This record gives sequence, C-alpha cells and structure tokens, in this order.
Amino acid sequence: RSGQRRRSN
Amino acid sequence: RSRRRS
Amino acid sequence: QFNITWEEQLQALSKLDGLHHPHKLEDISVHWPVDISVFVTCATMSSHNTHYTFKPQSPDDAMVREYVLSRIIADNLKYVDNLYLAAGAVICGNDEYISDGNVVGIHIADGVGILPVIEFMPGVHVDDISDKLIKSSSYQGIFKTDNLEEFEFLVDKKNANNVKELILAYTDYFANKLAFKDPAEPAVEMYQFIDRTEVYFSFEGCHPDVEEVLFTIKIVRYNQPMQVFLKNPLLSHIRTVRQDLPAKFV
Amino acid sequence: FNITWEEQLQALSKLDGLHHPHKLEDISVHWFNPVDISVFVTCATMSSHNTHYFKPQSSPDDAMVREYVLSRIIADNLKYVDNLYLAAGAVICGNDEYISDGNVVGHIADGILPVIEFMPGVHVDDISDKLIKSSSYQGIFKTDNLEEFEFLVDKKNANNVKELILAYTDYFANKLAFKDPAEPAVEMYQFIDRTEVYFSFEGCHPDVEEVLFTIKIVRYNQPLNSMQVFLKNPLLSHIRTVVRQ
Repeated sequence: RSGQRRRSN
Repeated sequence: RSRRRS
Repeated sequence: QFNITWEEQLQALSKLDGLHHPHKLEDISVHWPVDISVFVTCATMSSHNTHYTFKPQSPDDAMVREYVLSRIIADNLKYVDNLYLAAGAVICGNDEYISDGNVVGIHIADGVGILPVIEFMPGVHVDDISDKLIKSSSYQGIFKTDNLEEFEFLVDKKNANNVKELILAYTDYFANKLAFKDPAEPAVEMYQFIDRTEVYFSFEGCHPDVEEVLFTIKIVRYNQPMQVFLKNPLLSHIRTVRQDLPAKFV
Repeated sequence: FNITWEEQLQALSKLDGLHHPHKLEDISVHWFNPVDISVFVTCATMSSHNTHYFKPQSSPDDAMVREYVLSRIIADNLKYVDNLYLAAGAVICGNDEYISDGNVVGHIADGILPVIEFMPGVHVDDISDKLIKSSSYQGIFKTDNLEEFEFLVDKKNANNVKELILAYTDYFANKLAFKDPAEPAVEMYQFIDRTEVYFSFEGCHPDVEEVLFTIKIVRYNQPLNSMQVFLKNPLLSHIRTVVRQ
C-alpha cells in the first residue's frame, strides 16, 4: 500500500 | 543539641 | 536502531492543515512470534519514553518509523486550531469539567494538589479493538452524529452543544482536510453495558507520508445523568498507590 | 552538600532490631528565609530525584541540617526493623482487601482509600494546632485496650493493629530510650466525616538530636461491614487521576 481501507463507503 | 511529652 | 530527527516529524506535521501552534517536539529513539505482534518503544527525554503494540501487516526499521509518525500526527490533531478550540468549548462550558489533554472528567478532589466522560484517543480505531467490546457489551446501537437529541442523552444539555460541535468538527476535519481519494466514512458505534453506555467516534484520514491516520473519541454516559454519590466526601480522601515480597508469619 | 551512604549506614548501625535495609544511595542536599524563619531543604537522589524537607531555633549550618536528613531517613528506616516491619506485614496479610505501598495501607480495583498511614519524621504535637482548629473535638485512646481498636478498625484487624501500635511503643520506649523517658503521645480528633487518631513517638539516637515517628488511624463515620451501597458502585474502579494542565 503501504494495510488500510476500513470504512470507504 | 541546638522534648514534647515532658 | 536508528534516530529520527524532529524536522522529519514537522515535515509530516507541516501537511496538517490548520496546525499553527504545535506541541513541543524532540527526537524519538526507536527500540523494536508472540502472535506476530510487533512492539515498538520510543525513548525521548522528555518525557523519557512510551510504547506501542500493533499488528505487523515483514517489518523493518523503515516502516516502524512510518508507524510512529502515523501516531505522532494523530496526537497532534488535538492542537490544530479548529478542533482544539472546539475542545476548549467543552472544558470551559462547565465548572466541574476537568481536562488532562487526553481525557476529561468531573468533580473529585486532588487532596495532594478524574471520572472519564470524554477520552481523546489518537492512534486508535474501534474497528481494530471492536471484538473485545462486542463480547463485553450487552448489545450495540446507532448514534446519529449530526443530530443532538442523543447528545442530550449522553451528556446533560449543559454540554451537548459543544460536545456535538466538537465531534462534528472532527468529522469535518477528517472528511475535508485528510480525505482519501475514495473518501472514508466515519465509524460511530455505541455499546450498552450494565453500568454505562460507551460510544466511539472513529475517523480515518489520508496523509502523504504515512499509510493512514486514525482518531477515535470515546464518550461514556452512566445510568444516572440520585447522583448524590458524588457528594460523599470519602471520595475527597481517595489516593492511589504495592511492593511484593515472600514473607511468612505463622 | 553531599552525604554518602557511609554516614547514613553509620547512623542506622545503632538502630536495634533492623537487619534488612533497602537500597540506599548518595544524595545531594541544597538549602532559608529570615521571614517566618524557615529552612526548607531539598536533595537529589539518582534513582528518584525528588525529596524536600522544619523550623530551627539556632543559626543554621551545613552540618546542622544533615543531622535532620539523618533524622528523617532514620525515622523512615524504622519501618524495616523486623518485629515492627512484619508487625505491619501481619495487618496487611490479615485482610485480603488491605492494599499497601510501604507508607499507607487501605479499594480500588482501577489500575486507595487510606485507613492507616505511616508518618516517619513528624510528631502530632508539631502540627497539632491545624487539627485542633479543624476538628470538632478531641479524645483519648487507650492503647492497651482492645475494644478501641475494635472501634476504629473492625474486630478482624483490631488485634494486629493494636500490638503493631504497642510494638512501635515498645521499640521507641526500649530501643530508642532516652535517659529521661519520653511518654508516647496518642491524640484523638473527631471530624464530621471521620475519626483520626495519632500515635507519635520520640526516640534517642547518638548521631541525631531526636527521631520522630507517628502512625495515623482513620475510622470513617460509616462501618466497613454495612455503607456498602456506596462501595458496591462500580463507578469505583472507573476513576483515576492525572494532571490538570
């Protein structure tokens, strides 16, 4: 990446 | 030197 | 192992929009199987030291620096103008609202010279520590962040205004000053315990130097907004302090 | 100036009963205003770097206030004289809910409510005015009587705390005996919320003018057996403390 992307909605 | 209950 | 210099810190903090009065900075000293977890210790005089534990995501002495930066910025997000003054609203908006810089409480006595309601938690996100709370909590709920009617629920109306404006100010900053390409939605979760109700407002933001920045604020509302248990003066006598030694006397 | 552990241990060598002292180290003392006539010393260790300390009646001196540094740490090392030391160990182990730190024992589970505090180096007579003003009235406490210890402490720990008290009394009266015997001072002060009784002792040392040690029991207006409507609240174990800056 660089580990991410949790709540991208 | 240089007591309470006497 | 290596030594970061503080201009490498403010080189990242310079990209924080609105940061005009940062904290005192020094050089952090790095010192870093067991679930694959990685522990990094940062020594700096002052305040001498600190420590962090996190998942390894092969680690090296080049990415752990990225981690410690990702939390340095996270803490320094409490002195960027528009959210610090919004805090000061919540501390000055009550006579018995005491602040530490990380948590706030109420009443109590020093004696020598509090009771968390609002814990400012940088470098945390509920998603990573959730599973330990769903098991301990009875159930979960929703907290509409743009509506106050629940801010009167958690805190009395004497603080619901500035608390709502504070958390929504954090929402505005993370959504507008550190936004990702695909914007990250804030995550707000409520958990009901038998003695309290804990809510966590979690935000993710994009920074050029590190992978991500995150920040959560926890606000806990106990089952009483009687409450004359706060008037007992035995709580004006409470202190804190336990050496252990094999001793046999029988 | 500079005391070294040679002088400290030389003074403690004549304290009977002590056979297990904790780690000592050299300090550096620095020290006075003519107004109110007070010398407040302070001195810097190397593992803790924080200790400050009286009202004299003669022209100060470097050698003068080191007699008082020895008074203070001589008074502190009395808690390790074996019979007294595990006489306290008996009152701590005698209750599963007595938590300690070496200076005070007495909740809570959060990462303490004083019941009895060890105060070395001070005497109740020297601070008595501030309590006589603040207290509702004064009482006497017979040390040899077990029932009074059954009042301030529950009957579970009354005996242990008792002959802990007269353990210190015997130690000061026989191992720190002056040529002219010093009577122990026991003073009771009643407050609106609690009951404070002080047990102060003076002792004779060759290197120091005097050694002082007092122990303070606090018995609140509420029993430990009852009140439980307050202690059962889990908001206890939810409180800590921090800086107010």
